[PDB]
Amino acid sequence: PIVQNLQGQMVHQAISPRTLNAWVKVVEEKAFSPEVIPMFSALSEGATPQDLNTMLNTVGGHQAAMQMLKETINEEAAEWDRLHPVHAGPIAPGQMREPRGSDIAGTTSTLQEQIGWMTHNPPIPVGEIYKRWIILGLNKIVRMYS
Amino acid sequence: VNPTVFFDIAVDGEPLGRVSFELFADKVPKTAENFRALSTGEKGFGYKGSCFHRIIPGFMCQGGDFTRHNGTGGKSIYGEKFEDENFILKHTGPGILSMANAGPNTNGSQFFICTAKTEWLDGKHVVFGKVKEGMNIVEAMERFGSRNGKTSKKITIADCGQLE
Repeated sequence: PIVQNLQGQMVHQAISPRTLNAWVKVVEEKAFSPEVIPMFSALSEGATPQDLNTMLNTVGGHQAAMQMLKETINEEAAEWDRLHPVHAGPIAPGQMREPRGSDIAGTTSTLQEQIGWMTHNPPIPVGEIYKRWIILGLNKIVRMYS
Repeated sequence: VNPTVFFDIAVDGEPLGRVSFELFADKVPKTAENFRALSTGEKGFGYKGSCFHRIIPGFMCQGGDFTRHNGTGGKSIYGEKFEDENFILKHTGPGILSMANAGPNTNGSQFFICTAKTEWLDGKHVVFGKVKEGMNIVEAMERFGSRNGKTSKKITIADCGQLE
């Protein structure tokens, strides 16, 4: 997650192993029932896309469901690109390239670029946007679990 | 002796001044030929009437998106885009003319004029020329920029062609 330090700014902290474990335990007991969606959203506040993928990659089993999810995230990434055409550069010092779909999902962006977007002013909230995609994906795969 | 192109620059329709460029066709012949042909408008499309849509003071002025006018467009005389010819020339200071791109080998029509030394652009953007006369016009264009590139006035290429 991104958090504020004693001096004012937002800075990166690593995901808590206890958060991860809570998530793991919710899935073991509940599978992908509806009630997991609000759990995920609560447990992922301020998460970077790398944090979000750690949470998803800890789920054991539910392989059908996880592929469904990935396919939904992939649709949203493609639609983001369709609606945000790339603008030719050069990149000014202090600036960052504009995130693509793949970047927001963490596939092509490093943790430092993610921190870079999430802490810019004005912020490009790649964490919040990816989480939205994931939550849509969860709202689809929970059909298999009523 | 290197081809020479000129731009007459205007702001909200009123003349500002002419800027002229030497194009280093010996070092990067295809990239220089693209910019010259686009400046004369000899293949029926090019720079005349288009805008410097992104000006960042202390950095550069960027124009040449004659299709979509915001940096998402542009095309070369070789097709949608062409490869990075080489990176022999570097960003050594103000007046350097270089290709804007969206990653390696995606040169189209967009270019920038450096208003400082932009060393970290070396090996990313193809440098193909330099301002020969009228660096005061580019220094006067800077005024109308902003830190994110948005301009407070329409900076247009009122006219252009080849001097030499």
